[PDB]
Amino acid sequence: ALQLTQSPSSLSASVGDRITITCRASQGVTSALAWYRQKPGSPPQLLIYDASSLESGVPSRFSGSGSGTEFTLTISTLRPEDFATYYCQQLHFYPHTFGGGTRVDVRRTVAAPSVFIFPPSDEQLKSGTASVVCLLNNFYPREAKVQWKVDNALQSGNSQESVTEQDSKDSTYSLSSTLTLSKADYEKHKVYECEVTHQGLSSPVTKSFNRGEC
Amino acid sequence: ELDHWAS
Amino acid sequence: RITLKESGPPLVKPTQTLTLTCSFSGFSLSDFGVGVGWIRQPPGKALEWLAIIYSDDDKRYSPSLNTRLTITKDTSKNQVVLVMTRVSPVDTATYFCAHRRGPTTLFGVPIARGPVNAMDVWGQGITVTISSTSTKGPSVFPLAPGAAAALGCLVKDYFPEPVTVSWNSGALTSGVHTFPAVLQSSGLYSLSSVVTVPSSSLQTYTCNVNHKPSNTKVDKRVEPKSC
Repeated sequence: ALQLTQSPSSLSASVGDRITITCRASQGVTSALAWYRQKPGSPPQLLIYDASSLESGVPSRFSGSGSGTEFTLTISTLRPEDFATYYCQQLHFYPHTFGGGTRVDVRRTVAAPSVFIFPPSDEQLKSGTASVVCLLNNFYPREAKVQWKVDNALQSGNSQESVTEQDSKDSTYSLSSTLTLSKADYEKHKVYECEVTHQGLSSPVTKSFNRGEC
Repeated sequence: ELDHWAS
Repeated sequence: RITLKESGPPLVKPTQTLTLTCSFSGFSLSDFGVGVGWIRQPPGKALEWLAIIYSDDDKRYSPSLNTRLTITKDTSKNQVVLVMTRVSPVDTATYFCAHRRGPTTLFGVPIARGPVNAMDVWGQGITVTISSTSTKGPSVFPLAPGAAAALGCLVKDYFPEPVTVSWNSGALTSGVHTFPAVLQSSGLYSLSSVVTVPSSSLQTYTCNVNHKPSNTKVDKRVEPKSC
């Protein structure tokens, strides 16, 4: 079906800035496009309907323009409540698609993550499972990539990660990634590595340990 | 197909 | 003033049928051209459109979910119901219903269609978790180690959410990061809580974990291993 691509997917800014988010459709949607702002924990809120009409009760710093395949939302003077995720929605064709969203967060200086790797506890091992956790602490911007390697084999499909919300004092994020293996598989290898790529790191940093080394 | 209010 | 609110089960098991109700006030589904739609949002993901129904009773569904969705209205009760069959874990999401305006009319004559291009009022959303899991308390394991040191606790295999974690009975707050839990393929949640301290403080560190649902409290003191 019809594709709606938002740009940028993520954007940093400060109070008082002017930002503009754009949304492009794969086929023309005339003026049937709406913009929403969604704050964490709340439902999306309508800002602009029919590509450019200002929704009632919505502050005038919000503006929408465009028609056909290209639309833009601009917030002229960013206020603290605007740090949020914005979405565009097309209503010309069924299904009524939403774009991928664009996260707007507090800009601050680039900060590389402090990385730490934790081996599984002997207590967990006795239960038959092995969790290897990797921590990326206080970094910025949000995008980071974690790659698990076991005896140099690239791992896939056996890890999960979660990211904290932007810290209200730091403006940094932290990320936890868990590699999970059976105790048996765990025992069949030695070098457990967490490889981290991030804008603040000149090149990828790797933190690792050799299993059972004592 | 088209939205309920299209055309 | 238009308001909508979603209701239904917070927990549902795979293969089961999920029935969600949207009760609203401020408009009638008999008003001209009005619509009520459903949109969902898996945790951390984008909004996904599901279906919509209008007062003249036309219905439309997401093509990807068409076979599992039924939307219906009960005009006299001011409710719209969405029934999703055969749910699976990927259906865990927050589900929202929303109002869609019909064209503006002048002396009962449609004169403006621009107002239909948006879903203008939304309900708070209802969180639905799909898991075959039964209530279960977490196993708590230690996570042990600019020149900052890190340690923590891995709160593993519990259900359902939430769990609370604090450090040193609430006295340790700076440098603490408790991550949002991930729903494992097993249907149980898992989360880590860590804390960063000056590489010298290694002071004592104990995580206090509490999963109300299963009556499971655990305090786990964590230290820099090696006996």
